[PDB]
Amino acid sequence: PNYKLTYFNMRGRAEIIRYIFAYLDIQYEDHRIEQADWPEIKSTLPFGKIPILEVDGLTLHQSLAIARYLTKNTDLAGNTEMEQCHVDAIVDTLDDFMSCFPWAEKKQDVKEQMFNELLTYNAPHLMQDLDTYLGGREWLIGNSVTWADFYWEICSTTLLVFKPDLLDNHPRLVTLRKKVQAIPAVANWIKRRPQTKL
Amino acid sequence: PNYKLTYFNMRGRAEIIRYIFAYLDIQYEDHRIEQADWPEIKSTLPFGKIPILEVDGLTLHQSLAIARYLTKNTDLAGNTEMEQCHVDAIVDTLDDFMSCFPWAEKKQDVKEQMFNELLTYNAPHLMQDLDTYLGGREWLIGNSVTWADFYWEICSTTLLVFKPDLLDNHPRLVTLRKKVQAIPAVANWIKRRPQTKL
Ligand SMILES: CCOC(=O)N1CCN(C(=O)Nc2sc3nc4n(c(=O)c3c2C)CC[C@H](C)CC4)CC1
Ligand SMILES: N[C@@H](CCC(=O)N[C@@H](CS)C(=O)NCC(=O)O)C(=O)O
Ligand SMILES: N[C@@H](CCC(=O)N[C@@H](CS)C(=O)NCC(=O)O)C(=O)O
Ligand SMILES: [Mg+2]
Repeated sequence: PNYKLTYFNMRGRAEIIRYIFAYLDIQYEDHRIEQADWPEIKSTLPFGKIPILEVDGLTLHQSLAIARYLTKNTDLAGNTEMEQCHVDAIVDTLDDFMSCFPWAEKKQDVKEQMFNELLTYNAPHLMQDLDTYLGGREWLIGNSVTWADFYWEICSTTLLVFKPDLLDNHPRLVTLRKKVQAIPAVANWIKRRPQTKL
Repeated sequence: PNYKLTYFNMRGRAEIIRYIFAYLDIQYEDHRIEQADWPEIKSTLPFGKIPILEVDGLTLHQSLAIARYLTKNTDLAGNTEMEQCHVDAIVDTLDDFMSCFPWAEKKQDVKEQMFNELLTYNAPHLMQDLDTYLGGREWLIGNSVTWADFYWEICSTTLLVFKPDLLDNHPRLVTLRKKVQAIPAVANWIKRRPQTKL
């Protein structure tokens, strides 16, 4: 296929797609726009949002819908229909929390206050639920890595920028991050990708 | 399979699962809890949110994860992987918008002003995008109904409570809603289901 991913120059909501392409060793065009390109770009998005992925001339949208598309019938999918449901559910639990953050808030004081409140009063309950769910298992779902593990690593990377102590009570969740980071194709992408805050 | 769905007494985030069960003629326990009963139940749940679906004693969570699990291998799925991606993406687009509303906000003037800003400024852009996406086609994806069409009818039902003029400029979106409503198994469920606001 010919693949063209359009997003900002940020990890953000495109990074899960970028991990998948790295892991599966699939070539793609990583098209990164500047704010100044936005109005022109937006005018041809189906729902006014990025990322989009063009696949042989047809446009897909929604980062997690695209991630699911790319991982079907690969080793990154759940190994059974039930596990596939659990992959989807963990991803949506993570994504729900990430969606609470006011990423585009222009009032910096207002934005910071909310970030800090979410990270102090809400994040610990999620981190605890994730730790309890993971227990002593190697990966979140099944006996091998899935794209839910990738999404945990991407989301927690973002959150650690703003709350360095996020995982001080959850060494098992740190171990999982490090395991994802050590997968050779992922490690290589992490080393070479453009360095951005988010 | 022995299915038990747990949610509040309302359509909310369980309603998609309820339509899928009705369309597929799958029997299930439609368990609706009181607010008073919730705290005790919430403590037994890995992520402390509803809906959950118990399948032969195994607990699934995340409404759309569950919906996808139920519709795989059925005629409510898209007919290619790419069309499955389109289904997933439309549903996430609608879910992102519904999730913008502060349904549980206790500060009532901040809730009110948020609702009115989303309805006045955000909703019309989304309706225009959905209308353009549908064009003159019969269903949102492919040549037959999918669960994306159900989710459109469900989401729009709640939006129309708060914004009765939502679809005044989008008759094709009204036509779609009515087509879903006319599907006999869906019609029967809509007739019979508990009458609730949300
Ligand atoms: C996978 C977990 O997600 C993240 O890590 N992301 C961090 C970066 N986040 C982010 O920066 N979001 C942005 S960056 C951004 N920039 C523009 N606006 C926006 O709506 C946004 C939004 C929603 C759109 C409108 C114009 C172009 C102003 C700035 C997305 C969440
Ligand atoms: N759930 C969607 C969210 C898409 C989204 O909101 N993207 C943001 C940038 S990360 C955007 O395009 N914002 C433009 C706007 O809100 O007007 C996804 O994962 O693709
Ligand atoms: N995206 C999730 C959202 C789940 C969710 O937040 N559910 C709410 C009610 S609609 C809940 O359980 N709230 C009560 C609580 O947090 O204790 C889904 O679709 O299942
Ligand atoms: Mg979502």
